[PDB]
Amino acid sequence: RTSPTFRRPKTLRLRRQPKYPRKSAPRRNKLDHYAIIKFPLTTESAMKKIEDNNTLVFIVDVKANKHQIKQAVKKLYDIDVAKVNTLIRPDGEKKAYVRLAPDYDALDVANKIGII
Amino acid sequence: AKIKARDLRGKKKEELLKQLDDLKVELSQLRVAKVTGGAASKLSKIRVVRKSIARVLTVINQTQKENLRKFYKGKKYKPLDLRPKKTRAMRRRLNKHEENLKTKKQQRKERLYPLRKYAVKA
Amino acid sequence: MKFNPFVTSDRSKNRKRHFNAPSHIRRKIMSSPLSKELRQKYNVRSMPIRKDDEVQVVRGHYKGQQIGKVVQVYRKKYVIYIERVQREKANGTTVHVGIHPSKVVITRLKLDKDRKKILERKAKSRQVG
Amino acid sequence: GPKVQTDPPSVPICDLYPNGVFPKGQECEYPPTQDGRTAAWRTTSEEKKALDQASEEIWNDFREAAEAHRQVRKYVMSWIKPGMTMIEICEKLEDCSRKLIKENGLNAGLAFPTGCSLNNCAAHYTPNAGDTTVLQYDDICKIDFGTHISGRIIDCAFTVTFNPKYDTLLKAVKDATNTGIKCAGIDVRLCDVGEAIQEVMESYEVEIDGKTYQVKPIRNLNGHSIGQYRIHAGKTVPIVKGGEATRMEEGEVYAIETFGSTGKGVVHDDMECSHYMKNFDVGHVPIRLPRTKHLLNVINENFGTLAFCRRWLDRLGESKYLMALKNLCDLGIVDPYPPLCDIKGSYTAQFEHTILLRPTCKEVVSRGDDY
Amino acid sequence: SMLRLQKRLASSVLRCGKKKVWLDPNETNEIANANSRQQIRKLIKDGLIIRKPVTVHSRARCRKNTLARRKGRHMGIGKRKGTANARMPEKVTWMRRMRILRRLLRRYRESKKIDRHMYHSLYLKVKGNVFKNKRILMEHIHKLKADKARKKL
Amino acid sequence: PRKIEEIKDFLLTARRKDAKSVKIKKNKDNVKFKVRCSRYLYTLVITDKEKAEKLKQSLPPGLAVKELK
RNA sequence: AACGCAGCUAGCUGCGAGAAUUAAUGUGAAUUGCAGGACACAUUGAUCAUCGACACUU
RNA sequence: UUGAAAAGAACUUUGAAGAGAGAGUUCAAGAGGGCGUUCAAACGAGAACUUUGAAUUCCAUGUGAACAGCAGUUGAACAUGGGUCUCGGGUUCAGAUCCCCGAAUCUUGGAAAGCGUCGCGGUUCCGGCGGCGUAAGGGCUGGUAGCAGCCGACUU
Ligand SMILES: [Co+2]
Repeated sequence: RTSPTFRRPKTLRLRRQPKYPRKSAPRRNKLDHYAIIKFPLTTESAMKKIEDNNTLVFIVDVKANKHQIKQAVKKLYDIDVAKVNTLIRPDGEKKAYVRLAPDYDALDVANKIGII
Repeated sequence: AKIKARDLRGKKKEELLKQLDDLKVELSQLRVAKVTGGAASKLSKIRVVRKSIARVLTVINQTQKENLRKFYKGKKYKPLDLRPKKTRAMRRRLNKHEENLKTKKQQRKERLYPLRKYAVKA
Repeated sequence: MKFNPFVTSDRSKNRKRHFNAPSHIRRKIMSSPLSKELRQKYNVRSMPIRKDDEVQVVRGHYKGQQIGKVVQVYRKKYVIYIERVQREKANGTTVHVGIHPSKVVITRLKLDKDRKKILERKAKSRQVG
Repeated sequence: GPKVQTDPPSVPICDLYPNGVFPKGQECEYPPTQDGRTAAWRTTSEEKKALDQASEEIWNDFREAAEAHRQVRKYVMSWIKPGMTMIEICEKLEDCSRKLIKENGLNAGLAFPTGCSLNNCAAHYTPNAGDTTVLQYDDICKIDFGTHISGRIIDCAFTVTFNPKYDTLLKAVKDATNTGIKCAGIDVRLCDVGEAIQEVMESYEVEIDGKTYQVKPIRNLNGHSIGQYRIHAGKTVPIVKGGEATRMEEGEVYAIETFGSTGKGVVHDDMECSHYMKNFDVGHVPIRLPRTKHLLNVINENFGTLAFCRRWLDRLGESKYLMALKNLCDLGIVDPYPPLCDIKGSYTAQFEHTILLRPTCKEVVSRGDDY
Repeated sequence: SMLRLQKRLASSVLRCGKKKVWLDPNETNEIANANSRQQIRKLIKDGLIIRKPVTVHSRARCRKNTLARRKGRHMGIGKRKGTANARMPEKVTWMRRMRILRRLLRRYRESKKIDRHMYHSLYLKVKGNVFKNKRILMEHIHKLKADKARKKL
Repeated sequence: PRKIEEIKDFLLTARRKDAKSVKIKKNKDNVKFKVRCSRYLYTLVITDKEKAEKLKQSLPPGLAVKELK
């Protein structure tokens, strides 16, 4: 012993091998693509954003994030997305602004959805 | 035209998934019609579609639990959910076997001196 | 007199139970007497009223011997509407007048599989006694 | 010789009548009930006749429109058959009318889109694009269409049936319409006309499927008064009792409409809107948007104050216009007229005629052998 | 009939206040229709809305008085309200004198009009308040040089 | 931005794959060539008209040429 | 304790992203302020009661 | 705490309305919804007070019961809709170092943009195209008690 102090020795630690699973089955995912997007918006300030700077306006779930929103909109409508901007409205709702890629055009896509 | 639980009980797992998918897409379309001008007929369909979705999900969730009930029928250890609930105090009391055991000393007294039936004439 | 320990004769309890009853219970309360000719045929004094039964009114302003068809059974207000019992509103429009089921007599009855079974059940009870 | 019409109508009306004088209507005396006396001086030449002469030019346009309408309805009646889609029927009728009328912008054309309504539906239904509705044997159809010459409009409608069972209902509605036309007169209270129509109509009964219904009027619907370039001039003729006591006047044009229903007798809105019109009272409202101002330009340059439908806008070549139209309706410039329907399983019938009340007599311009 | 909105948009578009906007008195109905910035831009281009000129504040009177005061017209003994030190700080007067009389002495040294040894003596006397002006100093230097020349001869 | 000083260097940079377009501006006293690359904008200033016209012809094939003037 | 859920809906009441309710069993033609929609009613069922299967945000 | 039951007062007539006079239902309304600083103009039914010219309260539209210690054609009042996404230029009825374009982390940027003025089309549509312009107190440079020249505010 070259030091005047005594320190606790190191010992073998083992991993868990449970004999039964505490929960029978994994919980179902309750935030899927359909739940992400509540509906689209048709107000007077949303109709100026489609015909000028190629964007779509949506109402989404409060607990979603920009990454989840981009995947959901892509899968449902088979479109490309560049940027998402989000704000929480004063009444407690979340509004997302999505910008389409240059190849795509908002006007035809919006007509397919039924918005315009 | 009408979704009844009895019809869907014996169908295959994949077939149920497709029906759930189609119903969800119908609901999303109806929601778009609510924000714009909507026909009285269209608005009233929302409640029918919403109940149909719940009905299919009940069948899916119910079927999967009996599959797990059979798998653990004879195993000593079961998942916590699959065990009986009752009450917390009831789960702590002794089982039927333990409650009626007796010592060797008590058994001898019962054999030697059984109770009798008698009547006193008067 | 009433001798049952677990039945109440209180005025306030009976009135509360009558005004606040589930819809299935209100069907039993709304019953009407059967006509003399029908009574002999089926040996049944009374039957619960239904949407499509012929009826005659025996009390009130509209008392008569005409026969009408029931058109709507309103259980919330304990009333029924008949074909020609009606008065005119100020505009010139016509409105139906509610009649309590106890003041009408059934002349002809709707016949369905379930109704035939209720009629049979009532007939046996009397004969046993 | 005098131009004769071809089997499929194609000659314009003006060619068939080069001189200028078009066929006349059915002329009858005014109702003799005038509080105990008759004005038989109205038939003789007087200052009334002098005033009447001053309006012969106006009457000619109405007679021309009536002739075109009669020819179009005669053509339509021949080939109508079950199994065809309603879009084809509407397109054929519109093309035939467009050819016979010889439309010249706002000089001539169709006042409103043709309306074909089935069963419970009573008015204001025309198939939009993408509609797949086929006529059935057990169906009742109402065809309403109109034409105008220089702002003089004619509105008439009839009912077409196949199955014989609806005969009694059609007869009752036709009788009520005829009685209403008979009662109409100058300086007569509208309420009396409504009472007469209701009393005549209520004395009828029908049996369809073996259940016994009573023919009763539809209280919501009513007649109207016609003006130049304005289909509704602000007067309504009721078909029921209990109403205002406005009086008719000479030189006025009226449409007498009767609707019959074997149901409750009230109508609500059930389906997608298809008819739009521009508001005559409104002035200048700031639009504040690029595309809806193109919409309003097109509207002002093709239709004016006459009604239009979405099929017409599609034919003009416009697309993606729904939001602009909705904004216009919200601002109050344009007004949407939605379809009116009765309870499911009910049946309806509609007969309408346009009459001119002249200073000297009463002329039923739309009258023809057919009805 | 009320034009509150149209007098606020115009001021923003013209980058001015609401006291410099003129609205046509006889064209009120046409102006009332405008409701957006795009329409306001159209009416300014058409003459209906104009920007009024700035009010005039001329400096001509004070420029004349300054020219008179340059020759001392309004200075006097009855027109001064502050102390002499307040009007001109005596520290500034001293500082200017030192720089003027120290720059002159240096220049003479490069041109070899004076030697370093005499230069050091004059520098300390300037610090002692002996000399007041350039003229007073140069005269002393000329007088000193003459005395040295005569002594040799 | 960056300033190129020699004509040859302008050719080498333009060949680069990142280069997206060339814009030519014709001022009264000079002609400027500007190439838009990934990170920077490079400018060549030619002061004589005759040399500039020769240079324009031999611009790298496939780079979209936009004439601002 | 909080926040959500109705065709038109603030509060009270009921419920929990299956959100004024799903399944099962009794019963047996309604609910209702207005509209729409159902429903041989047993090629199985509107509505209410009960409740033992399933589900249950922070 | 209306009435047995809304059968809750159609229609005519005065007034801008609130309010009335006739009618109508009911056994009963002697039961009627808490009931057994100056001058002009405009808009408006109406101007001492609103607008123009001359001396969640935010933002639109609509109203005038109640409130704003006088009034109100007005409102922070009442009803219905909408709005918060490392530099330089655009853009809204209401948001921008956050949206769009462009550059990044003396000269290249840079005149192509911005700002003045003068014009040409157009009228709920063109957000469209051009021409010009930006008495005494001191310095500096070139060379016997120094001079040549320009300059330069203030003070006693
Ligand atoms: Co008509």
